[PDB]
Amino acid sequence: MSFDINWRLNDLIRKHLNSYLQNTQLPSYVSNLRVLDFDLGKVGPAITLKEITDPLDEFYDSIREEAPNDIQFLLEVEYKGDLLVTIGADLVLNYPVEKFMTLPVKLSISDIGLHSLCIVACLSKQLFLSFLCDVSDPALDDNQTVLDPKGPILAATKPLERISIVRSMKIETEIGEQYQGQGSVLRSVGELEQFLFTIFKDFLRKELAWPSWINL
Repeated sequence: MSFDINWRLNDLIRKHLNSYLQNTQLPSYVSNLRVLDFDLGKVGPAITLKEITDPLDEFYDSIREEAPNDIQFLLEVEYKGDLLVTIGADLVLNYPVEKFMTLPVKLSISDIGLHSLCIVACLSKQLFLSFLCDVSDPALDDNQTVLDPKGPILAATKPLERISIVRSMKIETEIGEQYQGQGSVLRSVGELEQFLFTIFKDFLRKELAWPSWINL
């Protein structure tokens, strides 16, 4: 019973991600970060229902502070969809001098691979969405439920020992003709690509990964 899903949101994600970026301290090699475009795409995840339970008490606890009869789905989610983020960056070349040059440059984050247990909780009628952990996370080996609150995943006491939710991700960069020869530029671009990779994964973890969640 592994029955699919396919599908303003894009603009909301764009402005939020933009805020995140504008609130990030930048290395010497990048002057400016901005989201040129965000696109969730046309292709969605393969969804398998794993279990269905009462919502986690942590949700109720959250509501009781600021924000009965309700429901929660434990889902296995397998994503190899067509999400695309296009980010504008001002690459700073420091090879000769400091701030020798600035190249407007555009990076493309694409081809996101994901295979993870998430949860979707209806609590009348706020909606909670959170990615718990990757499918092949070692904390699932001893063959016990994820929804165990005293268990490793939900307790979130050892974030280091968690497998990354994002399995794969592709970053490309568009630079000028003129710079494809110079190794210094290529190196700076590499550094920027790595930095943006870690930044984006960080953002996703802070927005979607348990104990964080998307609240509606």
